[PDB]
Amino acid sequence: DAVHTDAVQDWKNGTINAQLTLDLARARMRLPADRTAASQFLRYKAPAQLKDVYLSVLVDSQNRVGDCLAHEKIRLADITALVDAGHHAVTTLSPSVRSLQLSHQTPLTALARLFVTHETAYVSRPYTGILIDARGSLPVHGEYVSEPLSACLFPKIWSTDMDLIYEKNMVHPDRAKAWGVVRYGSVWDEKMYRDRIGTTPLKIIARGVFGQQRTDPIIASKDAAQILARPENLRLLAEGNVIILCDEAALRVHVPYPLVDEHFYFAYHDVKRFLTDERSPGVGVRSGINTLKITVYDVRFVANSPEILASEKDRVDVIATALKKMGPYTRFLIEGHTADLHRPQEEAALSVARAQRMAQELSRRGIEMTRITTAGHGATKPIAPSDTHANKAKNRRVEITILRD
Ligand SMILES: [Cl-]
Ligand SMILES: [Cl-]
Ligand SMILES: [Cl-]
Ligand SMILES: [Cl-]
Ligand SMILES: [Cl-]
Repeated sequence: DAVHTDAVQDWKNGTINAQLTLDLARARMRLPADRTAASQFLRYKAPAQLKDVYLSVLVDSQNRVGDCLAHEKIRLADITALVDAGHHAVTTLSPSVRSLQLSHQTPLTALARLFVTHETAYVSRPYTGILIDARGSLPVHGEYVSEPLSACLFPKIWSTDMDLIYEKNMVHPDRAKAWGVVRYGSVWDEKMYRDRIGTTPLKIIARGVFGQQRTDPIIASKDAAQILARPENLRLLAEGNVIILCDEAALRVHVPYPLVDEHFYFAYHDVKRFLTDERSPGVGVRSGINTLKITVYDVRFVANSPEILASEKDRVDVIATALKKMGPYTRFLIEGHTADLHRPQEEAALSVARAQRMAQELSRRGIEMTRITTAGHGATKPIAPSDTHANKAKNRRVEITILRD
């Protein structure tokens, strides 16, 4: 609490960077008398905070390292092996007075190599590499929205026919461990990336993106065909001669406050298994880097509705239980939406009413109202056209964001 962590996932340079700062004034310490005790205390605090940063790294289209831990795909000791900062000094280079700082960097390949377990790779013009331009907003496969690509340790490349073109297991494992399956780049670097993709790369535009976490570029079949056409080009996949260009927001992911530990990921795993077992219709869950969002589709009730249907009583029961599984030290943002009724005034009020009713229903199930904030967005944030019943039902929803408090 006297110790604060700032951290950035630098996908462009392939490193996770952290700065841990000790506020001496807050910790009741003074320089130079307490330099050693203060420095040792910062070194004492650093391992757990660094561990939490590393859990936040996106591994693939669905999971972060913390999720993989929860699924027992990796061991906590493999992560803590990476948080030794004894090669770094405790300095006064902090921008704040009466502060000490400890900086630590870990290559992203150190995390990636924990997931490389395969033995051998599985398997026009000749090219020296593959350059995917995945900048901008990309249509999301299987959805109506368009979103930018997120970087991760193990992206996949799909064709528009959803043939799998590139995957971790296609890479020689030694090479996967040495320099990952891709490098992410910026158009502003004005680099050839000759090291990665040589002088004559195959330049390809991303036509879409796949994944819960929007990680997998989708490329035109004609472009996929070029890759698969020659041994020379197929060897590019085996060697990992692949660059993905993306936007700057994706290239530097700032790790938000506060940091969540392994227990957040364990609790989310429980929530997911719970919802999967309850099979509550039209309830989905997704995580951000330190939030969870439960989305309840086809919510029709409002603040002035009669006592809600039995079937809805059961669903809100399931939601309430799921929310509670994330523990007592959270708060909730409940946001209502409507389908496009061509009635903006009504949509505005209705979306607020929907969120209000959800909040009231949850507070009769043990979630104190002081923990809840409500908002309504009318039809202004659609996730589908409002043409069919099914698509209108998708828009008509309440999103519950679980936040640290
Ligand atoms: Cl001081
Ligand atoms: Cl030192
Ligand atoms: Cl996915
Ligand atoms: Cl509606
Ligand atoms: Cl209106």
